[PDB]
Amino acid sequence: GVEINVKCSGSPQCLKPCKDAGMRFGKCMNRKCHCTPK
Repeated sequence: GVEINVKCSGSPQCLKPCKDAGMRFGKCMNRKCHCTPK
């Protein structure tokens, strides 16, 4: 987690694998899924 390189296309597509990964909420930033850690 903590900014994974997957290259997003929007914040709802980041959400789905970042929340399965183990992070909290999702939020794309600079074409990269950034997420909030614990």
